Amino acid sequence: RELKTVSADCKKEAIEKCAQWVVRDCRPFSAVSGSGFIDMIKFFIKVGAEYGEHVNVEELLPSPITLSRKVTSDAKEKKALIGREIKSAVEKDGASATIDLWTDNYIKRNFLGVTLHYHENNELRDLILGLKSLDFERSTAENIYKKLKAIFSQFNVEDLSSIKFVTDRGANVVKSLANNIRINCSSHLLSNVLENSFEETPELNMPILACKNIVKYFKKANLQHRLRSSLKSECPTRWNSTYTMLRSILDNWESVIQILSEAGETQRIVHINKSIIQTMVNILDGFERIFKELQTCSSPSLCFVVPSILKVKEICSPDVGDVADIAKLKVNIIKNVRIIWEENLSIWHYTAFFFYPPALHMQQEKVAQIKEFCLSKMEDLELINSHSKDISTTSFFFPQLTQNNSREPPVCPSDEFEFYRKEIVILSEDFKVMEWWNLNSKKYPKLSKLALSLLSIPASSAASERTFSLAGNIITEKRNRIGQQTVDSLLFLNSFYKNFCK
Amino acid sequence: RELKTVSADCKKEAIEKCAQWVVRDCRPFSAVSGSGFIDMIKFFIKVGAEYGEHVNVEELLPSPITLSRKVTSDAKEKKALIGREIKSAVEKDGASATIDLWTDNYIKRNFLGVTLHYHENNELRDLILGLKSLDFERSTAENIYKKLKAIFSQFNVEDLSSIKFVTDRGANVVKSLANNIRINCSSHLLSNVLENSFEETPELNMPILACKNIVKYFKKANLQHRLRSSLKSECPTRWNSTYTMLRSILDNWESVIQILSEAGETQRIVHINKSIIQTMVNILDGFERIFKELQTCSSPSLCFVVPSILKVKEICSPDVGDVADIAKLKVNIIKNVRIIWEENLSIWHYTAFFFYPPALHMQQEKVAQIKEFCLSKMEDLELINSHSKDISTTSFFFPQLTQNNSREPPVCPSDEFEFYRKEIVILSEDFKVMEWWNLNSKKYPKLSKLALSLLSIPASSAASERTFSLAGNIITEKRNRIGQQTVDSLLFLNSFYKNFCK
Amino acid sequence: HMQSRELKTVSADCKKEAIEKCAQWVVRDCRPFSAVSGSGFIDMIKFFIKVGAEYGEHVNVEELLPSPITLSRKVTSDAKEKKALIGREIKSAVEKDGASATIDLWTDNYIKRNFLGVTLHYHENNELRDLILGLKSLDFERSTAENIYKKLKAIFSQFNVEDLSSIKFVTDRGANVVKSLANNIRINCSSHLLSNVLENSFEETPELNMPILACKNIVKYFKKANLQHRLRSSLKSECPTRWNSTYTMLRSILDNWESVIQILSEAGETQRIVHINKSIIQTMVNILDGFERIFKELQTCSSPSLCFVVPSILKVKEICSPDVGDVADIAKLKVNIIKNVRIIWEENLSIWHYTAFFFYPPALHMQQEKVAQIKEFCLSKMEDLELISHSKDISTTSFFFPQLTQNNSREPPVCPSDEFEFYRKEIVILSEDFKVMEWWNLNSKKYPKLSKLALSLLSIPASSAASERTFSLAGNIITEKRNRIGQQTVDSLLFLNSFYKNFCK
DNA sequence: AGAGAACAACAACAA
DNA sequence: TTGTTGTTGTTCTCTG
DNA sequence: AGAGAACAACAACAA
DNA sequence: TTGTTGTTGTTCTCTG
DNA sequence: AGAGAACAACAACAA
DNA sequence: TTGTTGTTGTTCTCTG
DNA sequence: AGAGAACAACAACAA
DNA sequence: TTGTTGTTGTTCTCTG
Ligand code: NA
Ligand code: NA
Ligand code: NA
Repeated sequence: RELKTVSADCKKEAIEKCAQWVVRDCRPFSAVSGSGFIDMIKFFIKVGAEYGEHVNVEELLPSPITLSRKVTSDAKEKKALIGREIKSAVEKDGASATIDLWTDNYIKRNFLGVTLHYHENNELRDLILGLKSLDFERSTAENIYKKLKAIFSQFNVEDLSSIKFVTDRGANVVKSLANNIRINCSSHLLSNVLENSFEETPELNMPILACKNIVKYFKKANLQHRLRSSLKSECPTRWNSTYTMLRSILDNWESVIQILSEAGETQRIVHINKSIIQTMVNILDGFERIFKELQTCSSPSLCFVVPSILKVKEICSPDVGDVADIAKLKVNIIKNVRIIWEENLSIWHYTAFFFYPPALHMQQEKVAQIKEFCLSKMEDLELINSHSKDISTTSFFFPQLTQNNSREPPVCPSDEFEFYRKEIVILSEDFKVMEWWNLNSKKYPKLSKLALSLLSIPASSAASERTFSLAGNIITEKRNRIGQQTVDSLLFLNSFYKNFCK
Repeated sequence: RELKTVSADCKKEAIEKCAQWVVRDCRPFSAVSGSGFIDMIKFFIKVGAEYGEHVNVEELLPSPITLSRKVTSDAKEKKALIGREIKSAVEKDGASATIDLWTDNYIKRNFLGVTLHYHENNELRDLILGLKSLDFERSTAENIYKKLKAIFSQFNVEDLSSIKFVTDRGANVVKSLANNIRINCSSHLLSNVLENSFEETPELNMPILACKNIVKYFKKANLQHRLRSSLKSECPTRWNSTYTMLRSILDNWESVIQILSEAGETQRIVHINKSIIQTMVNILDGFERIFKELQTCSSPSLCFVVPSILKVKEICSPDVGDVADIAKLKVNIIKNVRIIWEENLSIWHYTAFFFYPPALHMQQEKVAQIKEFCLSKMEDLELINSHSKDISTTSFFFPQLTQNNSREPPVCPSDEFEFYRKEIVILSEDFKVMEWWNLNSKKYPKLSKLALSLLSIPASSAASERTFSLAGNIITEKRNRIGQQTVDSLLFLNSFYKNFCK
Repeated sequence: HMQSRELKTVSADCKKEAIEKCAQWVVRDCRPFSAVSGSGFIDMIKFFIKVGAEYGEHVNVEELLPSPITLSRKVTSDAKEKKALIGREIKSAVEKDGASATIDLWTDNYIKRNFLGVTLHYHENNELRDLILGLKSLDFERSTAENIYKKLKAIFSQFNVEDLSSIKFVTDRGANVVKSLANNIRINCSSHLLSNVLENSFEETPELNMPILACKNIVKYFKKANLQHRLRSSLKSECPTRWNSTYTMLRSILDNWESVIQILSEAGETQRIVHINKSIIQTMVNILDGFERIFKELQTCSSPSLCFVVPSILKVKEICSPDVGDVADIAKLKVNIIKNVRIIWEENLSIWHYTAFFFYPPALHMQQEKVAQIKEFCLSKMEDLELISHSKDISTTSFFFPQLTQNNSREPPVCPSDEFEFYRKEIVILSEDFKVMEWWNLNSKKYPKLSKLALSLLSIPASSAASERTFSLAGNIITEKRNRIGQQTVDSLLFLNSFYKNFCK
């Protein structure tokens, strides 16, 4: 168990041999740091010791095609393996899922990505169930539901109703999930607020285009190279696109007013009211933070939506110096937050905020329906159908306090609920909604099940996107022949190893 | 940092050399396992490496008299050193202390032991301030207070009033602390209940004496040696003296009815109603658990007194088969619990129970005075006279919830109190009163100070006793010349190293 | 790795840390300051320096340092090993008719086990061996002669000694023990005898009862009245079990007399001492002071002692010489001490005793009927050990001196009688440093067959002291805390320690 | 309790 | 397999 | 004796 | 001079 | 967010 | 001191 | 060419 | 026979 440190003369040969790998094989330096590579390097030492330095490597080392093959099989195995856990989760109501469509760019195969999210032990699960080619089949509602239904079969989940689905507003997909629980991606929602808000504030158009072109120039004119940080362009498809850009100009201002002057093109930047830029950036900076909190799956997020909404509305509160132009923007963002975001929220959203100990907030009418919803929801999950030395010091002094049985029927729904409402949790820096319910699991038997249930619903389809992101790094320019089956396998295996092994 | 494992040939010589130490020096085998010996063995390796295997040991190794001298000085140093912490503690009201008188048995010097107890960080402090010879000075109230006052000066604590003293009922001592906060040792109290209860239940006398003599015989007749476990005698000065004995007979019954029969003295055991014994043992077993919980200083205890009282009263509840004799006993224990224990409790006691989350219990009149006490107590302690990425996710979404300032004046005493009362903590196996207040420190600013303040008051003078116990292992038959100054030093140093170093 | 006599000194900066680290040990672990002066500790510290140099400071001490149980285990092992090892040297000495032993029963105070201590003494080179062979339990067997013998027989097998007859056993007068040795060589403990004499004596002199008790109560008082703390030395009490009990107590009062008359007066209790005849006190401790010395001479095991028995007896009788101003009381005391010395001590010595005095160079003394018997004995003992053309043809002597008929005798040595007789003709001047042992070792040449017999007697201890001492030792192993240590471990811990003292430098 | 101590009958391991 | 070590958990001890 | 222990009051030093 | 060490010699403890 | 990758300017260390 | 390593924290990239 | 990649459908094996 | 491996040869990718 005492890990042996080797000779510096060996360590020296180690370096050389690895570098050469990276060179001869065109691998990234980070290749050696990969955790999975370490473990394999370990097994090759565990062979060298138990077989001696004269092995027939070439025979020992599997051929690519077997690796691909082990993967595809290994896939079916583990998919099958957790078939139960997932199956339980789904049925006991703690399942949440996100789906989106994506397309590679070599064969242009059209895919459906599906992610599952649930609460186990003290952790929140971030699972990729699969990336299935919709084949070359139109890409209609029906066909989506089908492949959706299909991806779940692999785990042996056949009743999809108890699943809370988080998806963007893609006409096709929303219709596919027309008969199930479907929550609107608040990320996509926010971005819609952002896009419409700007569009209806043409007053801002100029300095944006102005800025747009300060980049366009720098790129074209090949002087980006001296900024320390590049001027980031647009790429409108991305979230908080404007922000990232203005911020790039702002972050570099000095260095740029200067190079445009001495290279005599101050014509470019002089019409740009820097204050307006500075200001839009502040407004927008918060959106960036909200944009990020809503894309997290390693912690609950749905609870943060209503507060994100409160944050926008605060940011957009009219302050005193408010330049005429900014102020119009603010009123617009606000107006859109209501007619676009708020309007597309659901009961889930509100409840989830409610499940965040500092509860005082939605007193208004919301508490009412919230309860009623909670009740309806908890009833459904009620269809789960030597002496005195070695005895707990608690049990010893307060025996009437521990009592009898595994089940605790007396404390009812309405009582647990109204019990919650009495709570008073002080907000602490580190506080974690997830822990706090797992603590009060005891005091809140059936309610805590509901809470961790909502608290696991992702706040947006980020999850799905991220998948496609990933699939991308495997369906590469050179790796282009990789097959659907193979891909889904690779993706799944990688998700699994993360969610299921330490 | 990679600890080198040595040659088995060295490890072999290690053994030999150590054994010889134990033999040649008449040391206990456990001598090598002592943590303090390890650390010194480490420093002798750190010398061997940095000076080589040819050192003049004999000169290097200090003479006893310097060791004694370093100790006595080292003493004054650290005593001085924590002078502040203790001083604070005392003043900010979180100080608790226990004192008792004791006498060695070589010079027959008469001592005063003093222990301090307080709450720091997440820990509870078990401190020996000192063992001072009262000299050969009568041992009157005055002289005690004096040496008491004196022991505190060493730390520079001159105002003793804010100190909550836990002591037995020794006429002299109780008078010495006549003007301070003095709480009655509940251990001593319990034992008084036990002793008087038995005495007033002469019906039990016979089988006890019977039993007493079954030991007396076995000891005298030298057949104890074959029991597996000895028959434990009386030693009345000890707590739960009867119990430990009956239990010894009971635990061995078979093996003894048998040896008394085959060695023809069944006359001895035949008059002993075994059931009565069995029963007294059960009654008494709980007392044993209560006896132990009340002697703990590494966790709060005062909170367990009232519940210990509830436990006795439960144990003594009349059950059905109750033999006439047992039943009288039960009624007596009960009667004494009131006129001896309950009667000698104080407000502290009740409050401390109250400071144990499952609070429902003392609803009756007690809550009233408890509050009033708590208030009075808290008023006294009121005489202590890149942007938006690197900002707490809590602070970001709920800023009105974190607010402004270090101090929180709005939430007042009565509000904090009535705030507590609303709490509902479910009792869990592992639950710890100390943690729970340190958690709610936030929500309960001034109250939590009060709570951890009481929660640190030892429930009995156990602490002091234990000290004398210790002092004993230093003022040994051979070590008899050891001096007062030296002793107190040794004791203190050892307390310190425990409370102040990991 | 065998040299370099110049030893390095350390920086007073490291001397400053060893100081710290050692105190901490003593504090943290609760050991006495004297722990570090220990010889064994030192030899061990050395070995840990030798480890750090040969391995570097970053060693895994925990792994290294053996567990306590591993140590106990070794000790029981090492015991068994060395006990077997010396098995020869001992087997020898016993057979070479020059080994003696002690025996006594002792009982511990935790488990209250009942033990049998056995000490062996003999002479090898210019030294006397004082050795503990064992402390075995009688288990819980009655404690009869049969068992004592059996266990005694048994402790000896451990060294492969199966024949005990040739051993000289000195034992007290325990009803039990004397019977177990009924068929062997048993010499009575002179120390126990002396205490016997002392006790009967005082008892048969009630006259002193009063002043003694009187004194006893002055201590009793000083203790109960917490006054002890003010004299230079504490008043001492009786503890009747102890030897020369009364003396140690009287002496304490005497040495502190002033200090106490003063105290008692200023506390209106002068009623306490006023009846104590200081003169008698004085006198008694003077008589008694001698007994102390005799007592202590009788408990030595490093120098011969059996020879000093007779001289001690002579000394007591000399101290009880009626002198002139002798107070009737004291006088009566003396007469009684003498009476008992004759009927208790002298009455229980045996030939071994006499002979052993005789082997002390200044040999003049028991010229008495004693010498006739002594030779007779020495002859028998030296036998046991033997079981391991005219001008030319006529002696140069028978020609030069014919009228010297004498022939049978043989002056320069030859046989036992001659060696004995040539001993007699000696004249050794008793100088201050004279070591009877050294002298016989030198004249081993001069006296071949006699020096053996002599050194053989001279190694027999004068009393049971060694055995008592053993128990005292056993006492420090079977501590309140260290209670639970089993026979095995104890016998080992004890033996090894003795072995290491007697067989190493 | 909370301190020091030994050991029987374990269970972990190196050879 | 077989010994050697170090683990466990029980049994003492002491202050009342 | 022959074992273990601490310490007041030394006497020796290094600084 | 001054403080720090180690030295001596006395006072305890135990077996009886 | 949550994934892979390189590196400048560090700070830790062995010689 | 002087090099060699491995650390940090910033800068890219991608999915929307 | 001259580089990286995955894979359907082979052909070779060990069992 | 039967499954598991490694083989071939074709289909992609990129510089232009
Ligand atoms: Na291969
Ligand atoms: Na030294
Ligand atoms: Na070890």
